[PDB]
Amino acid sequence: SRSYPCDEKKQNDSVIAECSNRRLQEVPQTVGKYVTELDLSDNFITHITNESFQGLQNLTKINLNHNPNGLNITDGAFLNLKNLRELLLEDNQLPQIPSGLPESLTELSLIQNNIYNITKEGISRLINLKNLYLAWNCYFCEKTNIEDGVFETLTNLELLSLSFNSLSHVPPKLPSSLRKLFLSNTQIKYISEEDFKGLINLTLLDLSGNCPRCFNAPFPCVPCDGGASINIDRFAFQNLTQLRYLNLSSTSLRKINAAWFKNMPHLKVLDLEFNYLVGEIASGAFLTMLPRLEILDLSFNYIKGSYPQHINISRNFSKLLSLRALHLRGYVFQELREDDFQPLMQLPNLSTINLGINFIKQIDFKLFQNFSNLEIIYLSENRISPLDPHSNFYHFTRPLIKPQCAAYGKALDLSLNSIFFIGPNQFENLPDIACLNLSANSNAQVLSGTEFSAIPHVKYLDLTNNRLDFDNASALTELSDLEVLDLSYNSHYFRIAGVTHHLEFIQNFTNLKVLNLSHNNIYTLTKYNLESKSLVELVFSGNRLDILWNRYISIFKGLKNLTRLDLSLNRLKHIPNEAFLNLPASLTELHINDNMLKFFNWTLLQQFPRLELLDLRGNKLLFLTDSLSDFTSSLRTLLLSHNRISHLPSGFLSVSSLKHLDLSSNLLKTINKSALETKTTTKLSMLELHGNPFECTCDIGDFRRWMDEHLNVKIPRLVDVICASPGDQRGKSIVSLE
Ligand SMILES: *[C@@H]1O[C@H](CO)[C@@H](O[C@@H]2O[C@H](CO)[C@@H](O[C@@H]3O[C@H](CO[C@H]4O[C@H](CO)[C@@H](O)[C@H](O)[C@@H]4O)[C@@H](O)[C@H](O[C@H]4O[C@H](CO)[C@@H](O)[C@H](O)[C@@H]4O)[C@@H]3O)[C@H](O)[C@H]2NC(C)=O)[C@H](O)[C@H]1NC(C)=O
Ligand SMILES: *[C@@H]1O[C@H](CO)[C@@H](O[C@@H]2O[C@H](CO)[C@@H](O[C@@H]3O[C@H](CO[C@H]4O[C@H](CO)[C@@H](O)[C@H](O)[C@@H]4O)[C@@H](O)[C@H](O[C@H]4O[C@H](CO)[C@@H](O)[C@H](O)[C@@H]4O)[C@@H]3O)[C@H](O)[C@H]2NC(C)=O)[C@H](O)[C@H]1NC(C)=O
Ligand SMILES: *[C@@H]1O[C@H](CO)[C@@H](O[C@@H]2O[C@H](CO)[C@@H](O[C@@H]3O[C@H](CO)[C@@H](O)[C@H](O)[C@@H]3O)[C@H](O)[C@H]2NC(C)=O)[C@H](O)[C@H]1NC(C)=O
Ligand SMILES: *[C@@H]1O[C@H](CO)[C@@H](O)[C@H](O)[C@H]1NC(C)=O
Ligand SMILES: *[C@@H]1O[C@H](CO)[C@@H](O)[C@H](O)[C@H]1NC(C)=O
Ligand SMILES: *[C@@H]1O[C@H](CO)[C@@H](O)[C@H](O)[C@H]1NC(C)=O
Ligand SMILES: *[C@@H]1O[C@H](CO)[C@@H](O)[C@H](O)[C@H]1NC(C)=O
Ligand SMILES: *[C@@H]1O[C@H](CO)[C@@H](O)[C@H](O)[C@H]1NC(C)=O
Ligand SMILES: *[C@@H]1O[C@H](CO)[C@@H](O)[C@H](O)[C@H]1NC(C)=O
Repeated sequence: SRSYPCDEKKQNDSVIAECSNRRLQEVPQTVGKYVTELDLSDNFITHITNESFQGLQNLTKINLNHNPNGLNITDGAFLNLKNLRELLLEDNQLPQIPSGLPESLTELSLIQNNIYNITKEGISRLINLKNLYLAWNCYFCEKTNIEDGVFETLTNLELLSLSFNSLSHVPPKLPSSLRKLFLSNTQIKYISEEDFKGLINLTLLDLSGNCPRCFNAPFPCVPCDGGASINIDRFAFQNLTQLRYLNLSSTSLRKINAAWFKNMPHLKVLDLEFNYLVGEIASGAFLTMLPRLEILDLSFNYIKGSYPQHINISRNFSKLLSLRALHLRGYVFQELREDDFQPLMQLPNLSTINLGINFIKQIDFKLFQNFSNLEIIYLSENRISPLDPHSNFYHFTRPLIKPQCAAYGKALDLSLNSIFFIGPNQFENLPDIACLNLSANSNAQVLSGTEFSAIPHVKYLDLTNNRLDFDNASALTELSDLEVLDLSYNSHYFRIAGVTHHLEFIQNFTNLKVLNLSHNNIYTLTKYNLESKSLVELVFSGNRLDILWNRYISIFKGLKNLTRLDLSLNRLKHIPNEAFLNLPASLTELHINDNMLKFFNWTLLQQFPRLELLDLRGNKLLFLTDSLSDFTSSLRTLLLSHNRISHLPSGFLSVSSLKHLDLSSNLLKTINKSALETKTTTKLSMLELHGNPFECTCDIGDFRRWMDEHLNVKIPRLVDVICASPGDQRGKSIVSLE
């Protein structure tokens, strides 16, 4: 009773089927009639008829995106499905909206299609529709033909997205129940008082990309004639009292009318990126009309040809009492003084200040102490010196600073700047910084224990992509509370023959939990051993453990409390038995992937009683031990993908703790009865076997019966478990055979 070709999983008593990216020519008739959600996306399906979903009467959600990776849908093909609530038909090259859609539809997505006419024959009958997506249809068809009153009968429509279409004007006769109206990149150059007549429950309005400021856009960008901006009438948003989100990004706006926000007391998010509002930032009457605004974005509003000495922030900025995040990227100015940010120091909830990509040469860092609740100071891509159609295409939605860093406390990001060395006055007059990012600064500082004395409570320090010298035993030891140190891609700049690398600084830390020394080109150590009582995770990938491997046999033996160790990309051909035995016994996860290991001594796993995860992927191993149970009694996950293993030993499954065995992309031709003969019951939950040259002859029948007898062992990617021989069964799955 194993499902094929879908990976069926019971989620909240509703069986879902994941049949995506499986190279399916047609809709499969081998799907259980009890499934509710079906995902047939990224397949080569070309035709949809009224017999495709025959028998599956409990289908509440159908996904047919990117088919074929156009789609021919007959009239009333989905009409038989009386329980269909969600239908996704994105990127299907549909010329028109499918006629005969079921009335029980609540969410319809027709994004990235060739739909030029929005007619009543395919839309008006769908009165239960709550969400309607019609983006990227008549994008770059001179204009989208919207039938007058096509959305009138949809009295339950809460979301209408007509983005990236040649609309030219807001469609009239829209339902009053509309909560979110998306009109981004719609060529609507004029907004009138009558355009949004009866939208009293409208909480979101997106009018971005209309008369745009072309700044490295991922989609075509054509500005309005004569540098014109979007023409919004004085009383256009006078009836939208419940507006919370207003997106006016890339609208070439030069002046903001404060009268727009007179009847908008709940406006929480205002987007004004890619405009020409430098004058509005300096005076702005509209700043007094936004008392409940929490997110304000005025990024990339710079004036061409000018690089002002200071940022001109209006005193009216003090009237944004609810402000939490201020985004001011791309303003482009030379210096930030304490007096420039005076109208922001009294805002009680302002926790995020985004000043990235501003080319600031010097900052008066004492001004940050003047703030009350600052938690994120993002200053990346500046000049500080020593001492997807479902995406937000204008606002930076991803976390400015990594969540694992910001969780420790006050976060300051000084990455991609001109701090080529840590000056003596580098961090003076700074708040109590708990997260610091000095990444990609070409920093060649010879660390000695005094550089971070002004900010000694840094718990997460990111020093990636620099030329730092940390050979001194006192390096970084002034950060007594340091928990996470990131030194990835650190190329030493002052290498001493009998000194580099000297990792003695690590043992001084009483609370260092995670150390990342990846891609540091560590081929020699000098006190050669690494010791630490608090270290839990060490990343030593992209180093030269092959050159090191008898002075470096017990290299990580002193890390008595280490649970995670990454030894990938070290060019290891053969790990010495004495060196492997001297690895920390406390290890729970060991990653020796992407190396060149020809042999692995499985007997050595006896000295690691807590080892649950063993990663040996991307290697050249040919043999497996026939008595793995005699060496381990805790190994829950064993990853051996992309190896040269051609035979599974007798009783390899007969280790009890093993719940995940990955033998994909190997050289296994067949799984014989000796390897499957288990007297004791196995506890395996997942067995990956795709990418193997299986012989689909009578020899594979023994393993075929084991798959039917053991339905608890989930085998993923059944369509990728391909037979190499014979010519008749070549290409077919091992589950589809006599
Ligand atoms: C102009 O400005 C407006 C306002 O900021 C932007 O509107 C946002 O647009 C994006 C993209 O269309 C919306 O993002 C999507 O939201 C969906 C709903 O999420 C909410 O609800 C769930 C619970 O149902 C919560 O868990 C969640 O926190 C939210 O509160 C998500 O389902 C979407 O997720 C899917 O897509 C993303 C991106 O591919 C994936 O990363 C996810 O894994 C997932 O597959 C997505 O997040 C956003 O909600 C809109 N805001 C509002 C308030 O509606 C405009 O986009 C912007 N215009 C332009 C052109 O930039
Ligand atoms: C230098 O080395 C360090 C240490 O290895 C790296 O930092 C770690 O990077 C990994 C990712 O490579 C981080 O792990 C990820 O954490 C995410 C957030 O975790 C929170 O949420 C989960 C629940 O979702 C909680 O359990 C957890 O406690 C946190 O609250 C997760 O979302 C990620 O999960 C995804 O990947 C894993 C596989 O890795 C899947 O199993 C998941 O299903 C999911 O897809 C992931 O776990 C880790 O947190 C980082 N540690 C620190 C200390 O920051 C550096 O990135 C590295 N530097 C460079 C330049 O490479
Ligand atoms: C410290 O600062 C550096 C530099 O700003 C941070 O590195 C940056 O991290 C982000 C997020 O991981 C990367 O963005 C992503 O890049 C990929 C590839 O281009 C893209 O596909 C994603 O959509 C996204 O934009 C960014 O490239 C990377 N920058 C560099 C130069 O490597 C780092 O994360 C910061 N560290 C902490 C602790 O916050
Ligand atoms: C649909 O689900 C119900 C249980 O919710 C079940 O009784 C019924 O037989 C199912 N019908 C089909 C056709 O699967
Ligand atoms: C600040 O945020 C809290 C919620 O975190 C809220 O209760 C409070 O009213 C906000 N203060 C102001 C002045 O907006
Ligand atoms: C805060 O800034 C004001 C000037 O804007 C200054 O007089 C005051 O001393 C500063 N206080 C601190 C603690 O930085
Ligand atoms: C190493 O650091 C200590 C402590 O700051 C310092 O006294 C010493 O001079 C440094 N060593 C070298 C070689 O600079
Ligand atoms: C091991 O590491 C954890 C996390 O850093 C720490 O809390 C614990 O005290 C350490 N245990 C010993 C015995 O050193
Ligand atoms: C494993 O290592 C031990 C020494 O620790 C050695 O005696 C044994 O022969 C090795 N086994 C293999 C298969 O190399």
